[PDB]
Amino acid sequence: IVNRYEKLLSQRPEWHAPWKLSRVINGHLGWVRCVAIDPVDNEWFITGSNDTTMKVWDLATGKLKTTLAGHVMTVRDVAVSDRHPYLFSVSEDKTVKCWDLEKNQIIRDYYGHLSGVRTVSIHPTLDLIATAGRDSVIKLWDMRTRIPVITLVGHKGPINQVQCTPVDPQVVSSSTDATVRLWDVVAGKTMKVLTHHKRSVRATALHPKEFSVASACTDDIRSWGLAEGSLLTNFESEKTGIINTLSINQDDVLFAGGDNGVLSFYDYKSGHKYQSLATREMVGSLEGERSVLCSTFDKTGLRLITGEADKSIKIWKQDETATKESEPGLAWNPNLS
Amino acid sequence: YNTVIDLTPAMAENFALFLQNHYEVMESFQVYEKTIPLFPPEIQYELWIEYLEVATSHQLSPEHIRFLFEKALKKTIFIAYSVFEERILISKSIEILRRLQLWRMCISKAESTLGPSVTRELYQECIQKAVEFVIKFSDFESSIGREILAYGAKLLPPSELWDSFEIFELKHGDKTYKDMLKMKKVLESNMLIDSASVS
Amino acid sequence: LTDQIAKNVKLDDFIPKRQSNFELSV
Amino acid sequence: VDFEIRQKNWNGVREIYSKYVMAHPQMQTWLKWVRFENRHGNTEFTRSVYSLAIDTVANLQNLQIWSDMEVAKLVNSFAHWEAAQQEYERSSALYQIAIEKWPNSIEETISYKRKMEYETILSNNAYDYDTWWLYLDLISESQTFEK
Repeated sequence: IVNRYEKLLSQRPEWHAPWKLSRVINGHLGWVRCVAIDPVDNEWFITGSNDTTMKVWDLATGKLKTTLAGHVMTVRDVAVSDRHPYLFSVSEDKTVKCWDLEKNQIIRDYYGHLSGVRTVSIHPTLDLIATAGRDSVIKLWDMRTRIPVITLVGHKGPINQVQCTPVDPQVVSSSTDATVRLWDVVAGKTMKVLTHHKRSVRATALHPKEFSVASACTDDIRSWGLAEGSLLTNFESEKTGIINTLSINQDDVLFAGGDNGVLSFYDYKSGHKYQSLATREMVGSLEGERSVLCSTFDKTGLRLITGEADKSIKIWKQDETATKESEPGLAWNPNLS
Repeated sequence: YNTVIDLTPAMAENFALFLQNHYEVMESFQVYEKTIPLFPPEIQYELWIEYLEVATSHQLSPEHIRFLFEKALKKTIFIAYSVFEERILISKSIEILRRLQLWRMCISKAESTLGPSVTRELYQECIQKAVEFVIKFSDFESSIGREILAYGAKLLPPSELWDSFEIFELKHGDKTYKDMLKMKKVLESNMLIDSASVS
Repeated sequence: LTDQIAKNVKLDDFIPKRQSNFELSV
Repeated sequence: VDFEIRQKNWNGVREIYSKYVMAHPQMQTWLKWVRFENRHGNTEFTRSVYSLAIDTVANLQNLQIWSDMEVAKLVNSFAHWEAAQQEYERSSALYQIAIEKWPNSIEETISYKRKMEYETILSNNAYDYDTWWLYLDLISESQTFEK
């Protein structure tokens, strides 16, 4: 096995650049529980929240365009279509509500979950929403007729996070019973399980190119290849967890938000963790309220958006000075996992 | 004889005594080196006490014997060693003693040998039957003399009729007030209360 | 029988495939 | 292995220890390996696989996994046991590669003591200065300019 360890002292990864804090946007009155940004014009967030509003911010200036209210209890999640001009948001009152942007109103209510709904995603080529939450099944909503065509039965626990992809394995989901399934829809059943993680699997993301999926866990953040449901890599992470979120990028940066209030960026290829940051919590807050509840990257790949339990959004910028000058991070001493 | 070593401390000391009778001296000390690598901190002490008393008796160079106590150290050893240091650096020895009541009593004695001032200082280390000793040092401390007198109060209150005679003597010494004195007897009475309250 | 006994689990499924080479292509 | 000891299989137990140390490059893996042999006796086994230990340790040593104190205990233990094997030129030869690779008739009485005094490792400032008091007294009593 030592072979394996000799190899890891060669390749010596991919210099990436630091990050820092460009901007802080207050204005929500609760925690900020999801962010989702235009797949087209990059002018605007849309930001979930725990006061049940959803405010639409402006990317460049940081001003507030509008408020879409219209939920009773907290909104967990949002998604914005590419093809359609729609916006599905979903909350914990058990309801998955389409929106229509052109008029800024609600349109279709999809319906039938037994209990609160923690995640939506919007399949790319088919016109289908997919959703799931504490019921432990993943429903696949047809969009115009509102029928839940198919229900993916499955795990043994709340479902934290659902992702869609164009070829097979079409739908991928992770769940507090510590798996991650890879679903084959028409068949209607699981095509593969990846069991490794040790406790709940709390986040995921899809490499926007490489066709694989980062799956966090509590304290150890693996990747996985699709098609085979390989293993691929294992990011060097001591216990910094609890990992709330992942975000991949176009340059193969990886983000990961902690609840201890630490941003942890990685290279994707490697596992090398090349930067950490204490997120200055806030004015009058409570040390527990430093944490990070969501992340995403704009469409350019150069700007970071996160919400935080202290009722605010922060936007992080990729500092250009860098190169090597005195750039380097933690300097690559791969260890025995 | 060494053929035995390939395959019994009494035997060892005996053999070293042979070479001592032949007065090979340094060779003999070597034997004690070869014994102690064997028997570990138990039997090795049984070798080591005689080995120290003897080797110190021989050369009587600082660094070599200093090192020898260093090897040695891993209670009486501290005393031999300290006895060495005082008459061949002194403060260094005081640091060593600094490094159980009888041991506390000694250090204080050697510090007094370096002069008076340290000894009052020593007691403060001493506090952490011992109160009788801290009282024994404090007695001539403030008694020959404010932090020390207040310390005398703190110690007298630390845990006693003779001590009452002491505080009464300190009050009587002034040509320092009946009020503070009655307050003192009141506090000691409170100590009688906390003592009687104990099961 | 060595294969019959533990048959399912096998070590090649613990072992990450980009540890050897980065750049393995997907 | 605690099984195979309850068989004979003194062949196969080595096969185990092979798999074990090769899949666990750790000190007391090797030390268990050898303490085994020293229990079951074969000296040409023992020495030889001591060699197989030290050539990999030093060989891939650059690869950084083995900490200083590990290497040390291998040195002191295996060399010390070479002194137990009555090859002293070989003992201090091994030792010699170590310190090399790494940062009337009582004349040899002084040379053996002075070499062992300098041979005592000294990490730090006061530790090396304490050793300077030892070897200087040894030099004093017994390249006078280079010392």
